[PDB]
Amino acid sequence: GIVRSRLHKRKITGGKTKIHRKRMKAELGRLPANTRLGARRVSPVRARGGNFKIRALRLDTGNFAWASEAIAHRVRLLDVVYNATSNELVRTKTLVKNCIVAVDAAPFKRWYAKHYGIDLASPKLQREWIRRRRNHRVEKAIADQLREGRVLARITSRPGQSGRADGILLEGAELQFYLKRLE
Amino acid sequence: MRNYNNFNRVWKAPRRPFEKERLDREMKLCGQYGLRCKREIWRVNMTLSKMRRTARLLLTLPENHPRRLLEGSAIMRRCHEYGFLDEEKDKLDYVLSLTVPDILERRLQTIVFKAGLAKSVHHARVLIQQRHIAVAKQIVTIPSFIVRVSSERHIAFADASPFGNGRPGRVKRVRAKAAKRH
Amino acid sequence: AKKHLKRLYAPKDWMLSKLTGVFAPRPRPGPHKLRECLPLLVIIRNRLKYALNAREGEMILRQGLVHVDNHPRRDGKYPAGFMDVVEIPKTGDRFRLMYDVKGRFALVSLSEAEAQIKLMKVVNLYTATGRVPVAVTHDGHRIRYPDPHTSIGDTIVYNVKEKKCVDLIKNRQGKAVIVTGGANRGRIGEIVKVECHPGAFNIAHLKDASGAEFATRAANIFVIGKDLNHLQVTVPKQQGLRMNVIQEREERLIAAEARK
RNA sequence: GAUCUGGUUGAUUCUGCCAGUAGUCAUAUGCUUGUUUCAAGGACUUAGCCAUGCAUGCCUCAGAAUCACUGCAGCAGGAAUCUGCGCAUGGCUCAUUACAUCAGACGUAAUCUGCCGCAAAAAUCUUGCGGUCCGCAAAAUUGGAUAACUUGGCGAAACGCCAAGCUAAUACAUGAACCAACCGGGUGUCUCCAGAGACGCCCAGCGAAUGAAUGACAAAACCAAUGCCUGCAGUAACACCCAGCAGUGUUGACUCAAUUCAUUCCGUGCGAAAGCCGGCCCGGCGUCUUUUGACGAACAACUGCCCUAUCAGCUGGUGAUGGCCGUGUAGUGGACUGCCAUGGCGUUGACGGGAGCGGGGGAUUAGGGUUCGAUUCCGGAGAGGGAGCCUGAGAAAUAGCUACCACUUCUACGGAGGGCAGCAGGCGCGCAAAUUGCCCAAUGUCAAAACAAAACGAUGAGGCAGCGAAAAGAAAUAGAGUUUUCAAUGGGGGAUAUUUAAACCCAUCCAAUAUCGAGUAACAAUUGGAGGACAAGUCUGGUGCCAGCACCCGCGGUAAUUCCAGCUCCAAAAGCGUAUAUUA
RNA sequence: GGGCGUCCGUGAUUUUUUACUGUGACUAAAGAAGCGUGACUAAAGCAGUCAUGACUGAAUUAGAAAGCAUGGGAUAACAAAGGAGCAGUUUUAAAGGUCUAUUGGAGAUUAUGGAGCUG
Ligand SMILES: NC[C@@H]1O[C@H](O[C@H]2[C@@H](O)[C@H](O[C@@H]3[C@@H](O)[C@H](N)C[C@H](N)[C@H]3O[C@H]3O[C@H](CO)[C@@H](O)[C@H](O)[C@H]3N)O[C@@H]2CO)[C@H](N)[C@@H](O)[C@@H]1O
Ligand SMILES: [Mg+2]
Ligand SMILES: [Mg+2]
Ligand SMILES: [Mg+2]
Ligand SMILES: [Mg+2]
Ligand SMILES: [Mg+2]
Ligand SMILES: [Mg+2]
Ligand SMILES: [Mg+2]
Ligand SMILES: [Mg+2]
Ligand SMILES: [Mg+2]
Repeated sequence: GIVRSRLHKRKITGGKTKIHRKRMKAELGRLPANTRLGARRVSPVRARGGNFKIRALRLDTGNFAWASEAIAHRVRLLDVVYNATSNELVRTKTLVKNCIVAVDAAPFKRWYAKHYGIDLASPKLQREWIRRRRNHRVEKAIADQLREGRVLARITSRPGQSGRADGILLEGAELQFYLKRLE
Repeated sequence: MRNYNNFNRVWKAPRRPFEKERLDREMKLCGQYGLRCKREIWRVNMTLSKMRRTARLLLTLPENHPRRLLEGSAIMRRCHEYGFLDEEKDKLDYVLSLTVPDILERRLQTIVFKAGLAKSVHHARVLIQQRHIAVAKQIVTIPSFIVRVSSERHIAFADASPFGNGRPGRVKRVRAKAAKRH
Repeated sequence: AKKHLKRLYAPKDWMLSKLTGVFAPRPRPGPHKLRECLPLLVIIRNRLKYALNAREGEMILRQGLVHVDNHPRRDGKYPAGFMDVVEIPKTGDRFRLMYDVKGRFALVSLSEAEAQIKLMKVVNLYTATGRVPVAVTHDGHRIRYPDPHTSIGDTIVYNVKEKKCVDLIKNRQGKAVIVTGGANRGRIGEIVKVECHPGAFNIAHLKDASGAEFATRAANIFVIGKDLNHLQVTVPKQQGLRMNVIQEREERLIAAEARK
């Protein structure tokens, strides 16, 4: 079938390699997943050793991490914003690793009110908020799009391999990199 | 097909098949030792050639070398054991002086002629092959049996032979049947 | 997946004659390596003559009558290798697999107290789940809580009945080893100097009881005591001393002539 | 033993080839062959085609027996079928094939890994009874379906099929509270002090995903919180429960081993088999998960490799060399999509063409070499050509599947099948290669499996025998004596037997009370020669440059050392000519 | 309580390889070489030999290149240079100026000082 060998590749001299075996099963590749936005549908793939590799088709949600705060929240993917491979993969809204997506931002605001106590008053007994909040500060570009409603984020998992759409929120120079390329 | 039992060749034909000097020596050796064919001489050539070649390799090696103390005391041991060299000859240069009649004297066809158990050397080859000579109470039917030095004391007639202590042979026994029907 | 050995591709230390059949008993995976073991059909039939063929040989093993390290082994293809203890309760004999100085496997007879401990060399150390640091051994054992001074090159004394690591022997300069691979296999010597060479094979220089100096790779040495007198385990009848090939050839001719 | 010899001339020195010569586990052929031992044996030509039979299956005390099967007086044997492993090995063949295979040596920290070895294991609000969601209980006495079978059958058949009715589990599915821990995070009321404790709730298992933190190191002054002192002596750390219950993973090196917390795994993981025996509570097994050693798999490439220039440029749009995100993989990677760059290889022979598996090794060899390697061991590849798959830990499997191409068998014409480079054989092809044999006794492999007991696992692997002057060992065809006798013992016939799985063979034996046999020993040696090299006839008959011989030189023209023959010799001898390769 | 000298791992300091050659380390049997041994000899084979079991044997060696370690420094080799194209050491006190360890801990400020910077 699809193979991953160098039998069809030309030599560095430019010479053709003459083939004297059949294709092996141990050198196969398989058809790509092309994971998109949509309600979750997965198909497992029986890999070597009997292990299962879960193809992701049509994913809509994942655990996205806010790395300065070292937390994650299960949020819902909204749109696919920028892809470094092609602009055609943005238009069909394919989920790959490292593509830039927008996520829900509601569990992140709610966590930022429950932890640090800052909204965008009720437990007067526990002001361990004051034990934090002094040294720590929050980047302004995060807090703008956090209250705007959707946060740009980066996919850190391989969905056709794992069947998950986990990610990380863009911070720092990495957010300021991709904000220039969009607008 | 998957059989790993080994076999090699024990004789070699000479270069130059018609040398008038060589053909005269080998007819003397077939007569003085009672031999069937020239091939029995030619394995005694190759037996002695291999001794003459290893002992000439060991003299390239110095003394107090490991392959000359071992394996040079082995080739002097088998010359002393089979009667190829008497016990005075111990220097390893005497293996290079061995001749084909020095090996042919140690065949059981020759000792049975030399010990006195047979009138001629063609009497000895018959009596070996017709099961009359025992080396150590072991009937040996091979004329090319190389007799050791320690075996010379014990060559005698076989204990099952009619000439020894066994039953009488054929011409007496088929005559003893013909005198029985009458 | 190979399942067969040819008797020519079998190891030479087993000493199976080439003319008796095409095949040799391929030892299963298990404790010891295929190149470096002696499977129990060869011990029961070819070493010990308790069995005349392989059909009498599984009447012994499948019945549960041979114990390798206190546990009955019903496999004729079980890999028994170095430092293993083979007991038989019915015939009342127990043996230890050691290398003799010519490199071959040798069955050293044992007492009851010497047959409880075996000596095992660490091959890997890692941390398992929990935070339990286990020690991987050449015989395939995974001791879970070893002596905290265990490093990789060391030797653990084990006591296979009560599965408790009773002792440790570190690998240092002042120790005595047995060589379990290479040309020098079966020889016993003090350690002289260990040449490190990181990224490649450690070389270990060794001196024998007579004073013969010889070297191996340090993955081939197996430390068995604090010195050559205080060995933790009993060794075969030459005790790691390799005689000259000339002198040992003279002695057999002298012994054969003096016997007659 | 680092050796040569005939042939150019009227003779002579050379150059130089032809010819002799001795090997080949190198084949074929011719003529011969009495005994034994050891053996190769359809590789070469056609990886051409194949009739028939057979070559891979497994049951113990220990998964499932209501045969409408068998004895016995419910206990035992059990056909059959579910189930669990195996069929990816072995065996054949050598067609492919030159930055490939392969060898020695490394790498996998780039990865998968059943069986086997030593280990690990604290997740899960389930049952029973009563009441309508609660109560009291506890050795959890769980649920539905299929085979075999019966019934009715379809079909010419097919290692083809249908429907209904039964019934198992170690098949499938479900599911275990409390006994029963430590440890941690997030968090709301309550006794205290000027932050501390108790209680409550959500979450806290192995594995997996993503994110964050560990995964070490290489002189005093003043204010706040805090530590012991009665201002600082001396000091692991820590607000009690445990006053040392990890401040310490490994490597040459890790983003790894492992741990902490954040989020959530929706079937694509996690039973104490809701398991089976046995002993008189305990002992043998059998199984999920997790983890690592082992037996392996897959990839990568350090050095090496026949001839060819009447093959000098090769590669790059449609990946060629590299780079960036991904994708795909078991994983690394132009392996692959997008984009960018303009590279990479070559007279140190690229590129293309021809020869053909690669080593271990064989033949010959003073030394240097020159050759052969289809073939037993190791590796690679293939199963009529070419694909593509399923299942599984492992196959791009072929005594597995699907399709096409080329051949191809049965048909009741509707249809159904084939794959001997497995072992015997068959036809072709050729110069050229055996028995449609007996057996698991040994060597092993598989596996639910020791042997035995009503009661023998399968094996064309592999042995064994038949054919078998491939090649190798050992060896008869006579001895002894005064025309004429005396002794021998095989070939060969046979056994109280012995071998052998059974025979065969060889070995032993012709009385142990008691066993057949040499004479022309007719029981009969041949194959090539006799000018030279090259050992051995100036013999006799025939033919008359004829017929023929002669490797080469030459013989033969009516007295032939050479032809055709008889004699007699020589050489090797159960062998010996010839032809073609190949080494000296 | 100082000196001496090792071991292990880590930092800072200015650099010499290659061929060759001597020793090692690793490297499947079958095959080759051969040590024992009267399978009746031999081709073989790894066995067997001896007076309610004894000494057991299966020794050893060559095996292409490349790979690994180490010491010897003749001969050669790679590389660079082309000689204006060039590479002052210590005592002593003084000036200016730069970004860790202790004070019981930890946090935050804070001057002094060590050693280095240049005129
Ligand atoms: N040359 C091999 C590679 O083929 C690739 O491209 C190839 C494909 O685009 C295409 O190959 C197709 C293949 O896609 C498709 N799945 C199957 C088809 N048989 C192939 O076709 C090719 O093979 C057959 C037989 O040889 C020929 O008859 C056909 O003309 C040829 N184009 O044709 C090209 C080969 O000629 C890339 N160009 C490159 O990686 C490389 O050239
Ligand atoms: Mg007799
Ligand atoms: Mg089944
Ligand atoms: Mg070749
Ligand atoms: Mg990449
Ligand atoms: Mg093979
Ligand atoms: Mg075709
Ligand atoms: Mg056939
Ligand atoms: Mg005449
Ligand atoms: Mg004539």
